[PDB]
Amino acid sequence: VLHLTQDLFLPFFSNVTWFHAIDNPVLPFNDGVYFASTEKSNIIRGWIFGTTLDSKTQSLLIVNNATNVFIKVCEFQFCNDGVYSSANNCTFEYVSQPFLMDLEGKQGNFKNLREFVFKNIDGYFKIYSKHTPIIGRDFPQGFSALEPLVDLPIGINITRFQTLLALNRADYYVGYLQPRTFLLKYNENGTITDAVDCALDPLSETKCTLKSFTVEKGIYQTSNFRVQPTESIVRFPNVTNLCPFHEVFNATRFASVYAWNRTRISNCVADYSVLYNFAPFFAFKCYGVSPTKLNDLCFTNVYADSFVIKGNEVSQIAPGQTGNIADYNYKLPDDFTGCVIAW
Amino acid sequence: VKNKCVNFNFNGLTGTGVLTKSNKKFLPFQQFGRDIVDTTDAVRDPQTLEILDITPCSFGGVSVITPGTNTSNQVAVLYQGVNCTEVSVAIHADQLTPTWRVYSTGSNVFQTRAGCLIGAEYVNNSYECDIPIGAGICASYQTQSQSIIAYTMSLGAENSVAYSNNSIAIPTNFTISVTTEI
Amino acid sequence: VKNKCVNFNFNGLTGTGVLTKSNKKFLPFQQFGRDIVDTTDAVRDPQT
Amino acid sequence: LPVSMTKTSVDCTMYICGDSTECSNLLLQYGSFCTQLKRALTGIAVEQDKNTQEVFAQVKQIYKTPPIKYFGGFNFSQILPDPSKPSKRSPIEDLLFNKVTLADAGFIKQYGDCLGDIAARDLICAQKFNGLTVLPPLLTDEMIAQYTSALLAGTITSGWTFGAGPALQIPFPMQMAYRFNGIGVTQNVLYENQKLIANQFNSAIGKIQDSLFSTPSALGKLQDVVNHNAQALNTLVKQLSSKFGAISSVLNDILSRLDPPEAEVQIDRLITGRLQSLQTYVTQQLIRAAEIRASANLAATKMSECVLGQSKRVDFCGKGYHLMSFPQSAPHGVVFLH
Amino acid sequence: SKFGAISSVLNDILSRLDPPEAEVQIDRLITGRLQSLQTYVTQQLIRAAEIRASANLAATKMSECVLGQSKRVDFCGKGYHLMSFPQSAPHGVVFLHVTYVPAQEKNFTTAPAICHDGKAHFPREGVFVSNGTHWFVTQRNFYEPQIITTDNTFVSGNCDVVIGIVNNTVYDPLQLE
Amino acid sequence: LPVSMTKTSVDCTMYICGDSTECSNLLLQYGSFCTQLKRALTGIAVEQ
Ligand SMILES: *[C@@H]1O[C@H](CO)[C@@H](O[C@@H]2O[C@H](CO)[C@@H](O)[C@H](O)[C@@H]2O)[C@H](O)[C@H]1NC(C)=O
Ligand SMILES: *[C@@H]1O[C@H](CO)[C@@H](O[C@@H]2O[C@H](CO)[C@@H](O)[C@H](O)[C@@H]2O)[C@H](O)[C@H]1NC(C)=O
Ligand SMILES: *[C@@H]1O[C@H](CO)[C@@H](O[C@@H]2O[C@H](CO)[C@@H](O)[C@H](O)[C@@H]2O)[C@H](O)[C@H]1NC(C)=O
Ligand SMILES: *[C@@H]1O[C@H](CO)[C@@H](O[C@@H]2O[C@H](CO)[C@@H](O)[C@H](O)[C@@H]2O)[C@H](O)[C@H]1NC(C)=O
Ligand SMILES: *[C@@H]1O[C@H](CO)[C@@H](O[C@@H]2O[C@H](CO)[C@@H](O)[C@H](O)[C@@H]2O)[C@H](O)[C@H]1NC(C)=O
Ligand SMILES: *[C@@H]1O[C@H](CO)[C@@H](O)[C@H](O)[C@H]1NC(C)=O
Ligand SMILES: *[C@@H]1O[C@H](CO)[C@@H](O)[C@H](O)[C@H]1NC(C)=O
Ligand SMILES: *[C@@H]1O[C@H](CO)[C@@H](O)[C@H](O)[C@H]1NC(C)=O
Ligand SMILES: *[C@@H]1O[C@H](CO)[C@@H](O)[C@H](O)[C@H]1NC(C)=O
Ligand SMILES: *[C@@H]1O[C@H](CO)[C@@H](O)[C@H](O)[C@H]1NC(C)=O
Ligand SMILES: *[C@@H]1O[C@H](CO)[C@@H](O)[C@H](O)[C@H]1NC(C)=O
Ligand SMILES: *[C@@H]1O[C@H](CO)[C@@H](O)[C@H](O)[C@H]1NC(C)=O
Ligand SMILES: *[C@@H]1O[C@H](CO)[C@@H](O)[C@H](O)[C@H]1NC(C)=O
Ligand SMILES: *[C@@H]1O[C@H](CO)[C@@H](O)[C@H](O)[C@H]1NC(C)=O
Ligand SMILES: *[C@@H]1O[C@H](CO)[C@@H](O)[C@H](O)[C@H]1NC(C)=O
Repeated sequence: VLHLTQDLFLPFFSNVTWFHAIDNPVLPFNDGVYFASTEKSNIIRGWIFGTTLDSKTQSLLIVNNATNVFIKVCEFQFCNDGVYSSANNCTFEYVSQPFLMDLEGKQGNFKNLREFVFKNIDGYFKIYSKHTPIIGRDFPQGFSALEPLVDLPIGINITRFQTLLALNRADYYVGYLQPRTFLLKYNENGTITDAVDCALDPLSETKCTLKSFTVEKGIYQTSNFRVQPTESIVRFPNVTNLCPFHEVFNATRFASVYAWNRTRISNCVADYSVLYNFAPFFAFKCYGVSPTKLNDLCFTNVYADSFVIKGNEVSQIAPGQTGNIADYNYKLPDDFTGCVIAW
Repeated sequence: VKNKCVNFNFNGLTGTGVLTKSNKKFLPFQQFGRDIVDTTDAVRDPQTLEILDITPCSFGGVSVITPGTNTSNQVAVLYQGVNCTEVSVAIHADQLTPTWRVYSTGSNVFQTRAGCLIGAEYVNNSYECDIPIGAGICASYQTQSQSIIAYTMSLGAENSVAYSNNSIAIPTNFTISVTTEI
Repeated sequence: VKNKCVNFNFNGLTGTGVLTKSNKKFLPFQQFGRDIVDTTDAVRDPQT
Repeated sequence: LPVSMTKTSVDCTMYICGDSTECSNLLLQYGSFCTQLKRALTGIAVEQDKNTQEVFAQVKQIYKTPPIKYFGGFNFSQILPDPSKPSKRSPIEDLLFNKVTLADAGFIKQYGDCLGDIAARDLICAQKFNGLTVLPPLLTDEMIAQYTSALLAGTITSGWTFGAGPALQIPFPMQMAYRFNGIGVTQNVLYENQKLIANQFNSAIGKIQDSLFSTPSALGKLQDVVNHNAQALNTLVKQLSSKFGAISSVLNDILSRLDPPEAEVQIDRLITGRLQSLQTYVTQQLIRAAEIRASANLAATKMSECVLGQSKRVDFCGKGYHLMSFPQSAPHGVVFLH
Repeated sequence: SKFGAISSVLNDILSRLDPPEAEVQIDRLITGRLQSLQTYVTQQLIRAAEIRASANLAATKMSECVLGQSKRVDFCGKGYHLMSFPQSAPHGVVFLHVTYVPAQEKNFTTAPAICHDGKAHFPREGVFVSNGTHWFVTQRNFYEPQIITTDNTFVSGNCDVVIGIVNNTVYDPLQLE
Repeated sequence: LPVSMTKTSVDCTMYICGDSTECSNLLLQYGSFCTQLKRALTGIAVEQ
């Protein structure tokens, strides 16, 4: 079968950064990262994940050892090097068979290469791997598949990525995956003997469109090409028609609460910046809309009731309240769609 | 920003494409402009009171001409129905939706009546068609050492009859040919 | 029961078909399986 | 007889979802209900290519007419290509080209002047707005005239021999005598009334041009094919102005006005309507292509019989005892002169 | 294809939703599947009609090029048609047209008629061909020169209307005997 | 050999929405979908 699937996949002939080790920069994590490492026996233990890497957001630590692994989604404080400290909120400790499989044919020339891929779509951390003593120069050229090992629902926030080392007395092949459509050739035994990207080459686009490896001589209509608009303009009518907000907030004789002036605001453009610059507010609570989300909304009619009142009465004025003002002077309906402003 | 594909949101109408100066006679009350199929064509500027047309940002279709993969891996790209100086600046500014970028050596530019061919070169000879491109152009795989060439149709071998007032050609011999019809 | 068309409800997956021994190569992480055109074909026994 | 029509290569993805990521995602649920349409349309285009090639590419070697034109008094300048015309076309084919006005030529590269349309954009720019494009034909309308000229040269200097084997020259007088012999009249009769018959032929060739000029529409079949294609295309474009039972007709309006999970119903309605319209258009294109292919096969048989020899079958090559025919190229068609 | 519903397998849908809310999704599935089937049947009908046209053409080609000889040019193969043998094929037929194609040709000379004694002579079949010195008659698609006798020609005329007439003597086997 | 078939002149509104103003109005929301059908039926009659 020649199944075609669209899923986050490291691009073919993509660009991979290669590091050395003799201090461990924090590489950004976005849309997964492909990882590879070749070694004689071992120089690497684990990785740490998350944002800000401190005791404030949940983090990850997947250090391996000689017999098992120490996967944990915890809020480690710091190590700067006994890999975590200041336990406050750890959870979900995962222990299984060790990831690192090392085999040697009575010699160190069979340096094992290990390819690891990690992703965090809708949580559900996925770890793929395949261990084999490949030719050992560097990243090979022959195709190799990746078998998922663990699939565990972390359900947290990951932004930055870091790797751990070993003790002692040429690795770090890092590439970033991208959302692409792929087609994979399946062996009759089920293993993937080949795969072709569908965003790399015109020949790849043709082979992908017919989901076949052998393309016969001829023309093939594959897709459509589009010149993406470089910029985006928004233009609206020159109308300004500033609302009388200025005269409702620049008044000098704001009526009392017992006789609350009610101003009917009609036929104007309600810009709220003239409201923001006119009063250093102390209570700008809203109920039916958002103070920020108001400059992009249309309304049929607007009422501005203005009255000067005491301090605690400001907190008194709200839908579903009580008091000498909320009962006898001014009662806000429980179904109020608007805002109050107190300065 | 005129003479450039740009998302526009004129007074509530949203679309994509190129806007520039126009010579319409928008009556003062008129605000929108369309056509037979009523597709929004011209928009009056609400803050300038000038007339601008709206144009398909870029409408073509990519076709790939290739020989058998078992023969070669070289491919050539067809950009149907577009003056490919437009894509040439589009490739340069990298706003093209296609991500695969095939090389432009200057010799691989082809202003065909049926679009633009890229990744192939003119050969002013005339060979029988192998892959139909369109507009009387055919591509084929040939030795220089191997590449993809584009050339015009050769309708056949050039022959001239010898008609005269008293000239007859009479066959002195014959042949039997067995063809096939399926 | 093998070699007998019967209503199965394997792991909540409902259907009606004949179960039999197969020589496929399911990975330990593989659970359902399928065929060319997207129909559940070879479901490995969760117990045996 | 029509031979082919314009080749349309619509792209469903954008025709239904104008540059909308969410709309494309919603369409992705409808399975391979696009690859089928694109395959059908490309099959129609390839079919049109094979129809025109089957109609015209009947002779391998492109013969040229001798520099001197005296075929026993027969006057052929009206059907022979005129070197003065830069397109190398006969005067009759000139009228055939002038009397047919194509709404969409296709070989225009009209991108670049839709912005510069000044006036209201034309059907072509409108179609280029909403996911419609036309693929220009493989055989350029110029080389078709060259094939026609080669066929005409073969049938007036070599008789009907060049369609059987090597082109063997024969003067028009005894070719005339032989076409007479194939009907039931002795060659001597021609050799006695050659001047009269040549004058008859010249008068008829003079009158056919005036008959084609003065008629309102005698090329009504080719005009009908062009008008049918244009009308179907215009209706197909106009179909995007129907709300189909939703709030509005504009995808970018519905998307920007309503939330995703409520606008989902309306966009589904738009998908179901627009895609059904595209399906109907594709089916009508299929029927028209089948009919045009049948007409093209009839035209190819007509060419190989009447032009490339004498046809004994009555009324097939014009009314009366058939003698010959001359082919003439036309926009999306052919014109025979029995 | 899910066709805009919860899942693309009804067996799963019914084992996951009760009737009075599942009927909507199953109706969506029905409409999508039946629309696809309508597309398939329409395309099959078109293909069958085209195949029927091809089959009628092939039947005529059989009954013409096999059960007789065709005078139609370029119908039973390129060139003059001689015979045709049919061969069975998977879902089709294959012909073996045997066609007569001429070969090496030579300019000699031609004249519309020969005027022996005030009378124009015309060939009963064939043209009048000249080596260059001696006029001859022959067939049309093969060069078989023959002596101009009274049998090969029919006489009708007055030797003053035929343009390009050429002077030569005709023969007859009756004056000799 | 058949030469012609019975000519048909089906009508959109009368077939679909028998004398129902609301039904005809909601049919108008479907655009000129059915004018194509009327034209095609006129065409088939003409070719007969
Ligand atoms: C799929 O797996 C089968 C089981 O091992 C393989 O069959 C074997 O093949 C080897 C030779 O490679 C034989 O020696 C052995 O007896 C058995 O038949 C089969 O080859 C394999 N197919 C692949 C990998 O394509
Ligand atoms: C007509 O053409 C035939 C082939 O097309 C000739 O037959 C050939 O004869 C030569 C020897 O003369 C053979 O070597 C060859 O294999 C072939 O059979 C035939 O002679 C020719 N006839 C005339 C009269 O020219
Ligand atoms: C063959 O028929 C042609 C008709 O197109 C003749 O051309 C004519 O040329 C005269 C001027 O000499 C024009 O006045 C006329 O309108 C027409 O174009 C052509 O002479 C004629 N040739 C012979 C040999 O009969
Ligand atoms: C005219 O046709 C003649 C056929 O009868 C050719 O004459 C031949 O000439 C030879 C000797 O030259 C005779 O022996 C033989 O019987 C035959 O008559 C003659 O070559 C031909 N002339 C030309 C110019 O082709
Ligand atoms: C064929 O031979 C005829 C005599 O048998 C020729 O007729 C002659 O014509 C000339 C004028 O050309 C007269 O002056 C003479 O009295 C005789 O009638 C005839 O011309 C000739 N034709 C050719 C083509 O050679
Ligand atoms: C990888 O990096 C090198 C150097 O920074 C750059 O030249 C190359 O283009 C990159 N790879 C790709 C595929 O762009
Ligand atoms: C959990 O972590 C927060 C910091 O993210 C810390 O303030 C809190 O005290 C921790 N939980 C405990 C120890 O109760
Ligand atoms: C490795 O981790 C496992 C986790 O269960 C632990 O039991 C073991 O003691 C650790 N160390 C070694 C050397 O096995
Ligand atoms: C009143 O308007 C003036 C003029 O803009 C401004 O300086 C002043 O701050 C305003 N005062 C109030 C209370 O709005
Ligand atoms: C409300 O404001 C207007 C502003 O002109 C003023 O005339 C009116 O007297 C005010 N009413 C009260 C109750 O203060
Ligand atoms: C739009 O308003 C600005 C602000 O005063 C003004 O300068 C400009 O002339 C106006 N233009 C139009 C077309 O009204
Ligand atoms: C398209 O062709 C060339 C190349 O771009 C240029 O003249 C112009 O852009 C266009 N010309 C016409 C006549 O459309
Ligand atoms: C050779 O090709 C060039 C274009 O590359 C063309 O301009 C020139 O006319 C051609 N020469 C001949 C003799 O055809
Ligand atoms: C044929 O004869 C006519 C007059 O008899 C002459 O004008 C013409 O040039 C001749 N052509 C040839 C090819 O001999
Ligand atoms: C007849 O003569 C012409 C004169 O050049 C020549 O070109 C042609 O090949 C000849 N036909 C033959 C030999 O069959």
